[PDB]
Amino acid sequence: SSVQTAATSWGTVPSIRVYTANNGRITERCWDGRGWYTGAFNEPGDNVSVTSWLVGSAIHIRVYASTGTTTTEWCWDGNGWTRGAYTATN
Ligand SMILES: Cc1c(C)c2c3c4c1OP(=O)(O)Oc1c(C)c(C)c5c(c1C4)Cc1c(c(c(C)c(C)c1OP(=O)(O)O5)OP(=O)(O)O2)C3
Ligand SMILES: Cc1c(C)c2c3c4c1OP(=O)(O)Oc1c(C)c(C)c5c(c1C4)Cc1c(c(c(C)c(C)c1OP(=O)(O)O5)OP(=O)(O)O2)C3
Ligand SMILES: OC[C@@]1(O)OC[C@@H](O)[C@@H](O)[C@@H]1O
Ligand SMILES: OC[C@@]1(O)OC[C@@H](O)[C@@H](O)[C@@H]1O
Repeated sequence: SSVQTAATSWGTVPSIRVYTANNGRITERCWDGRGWYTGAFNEPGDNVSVTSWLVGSAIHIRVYASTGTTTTEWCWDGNGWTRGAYTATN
């Protein structure tokens, strides 16, 4: 009935990323100080969570995308989104 979001931020500008699961697809909206724009993330999922951390000034983002009982981790480390090693307890 309602879309599901996850958000993360870094720095003091700040940079913000908001991930929205709608219709089985997760997309990404970005804020870097001058208006919201669309980011490169696009993966299947009904539910989403996110966390991020800085190494110096480089951001690292991990998005956990779930469909059914399957969760896939997606990794941003500065040069494209790549599948992570995450698997669940099951
Ligand atoms: C795709 C999808 C998601 C992501 C859902 C739900 C449903 C869902 O299937 P959908 O095709 O929408 O079928 C439904 C329809 C047509 C109606 C009228 C429903 C529900 C669903 C079931 C139950 C439902 C759900 C909710 C929430 C917050 C409410 C209020 C809520 O009651 P309400 O809106 O009165 O009743 O959780 P949420 O939307 O996050 O999860 C559960
Ligand atoms: C009107 C306007 C233009 C046409 C600019 C720039 C700025 C600008 O002023 P404004 O946007 O008000 O203030 C800024 C704000 C609020 C932020 C957060 C800025 C920048 C500016 C400065 C710096 C900046 C500029 C860039 C580019 C490509 C980047 C990535 C870029 O770093 P960004 O992460 O955005 O940081 O060049 P651009 O051709 O856009 O030139 C330079
Ligand atoms: O500048 C936008 C961008 O490169 O920021 C890092 C990640 O959020 C990417 O998905 C996104 O496209
Ligand atoms: O560099 C990617 C990676 O090693 O980063 C740390 C964890 O997110 C791992 O699952 C992931 O594969």
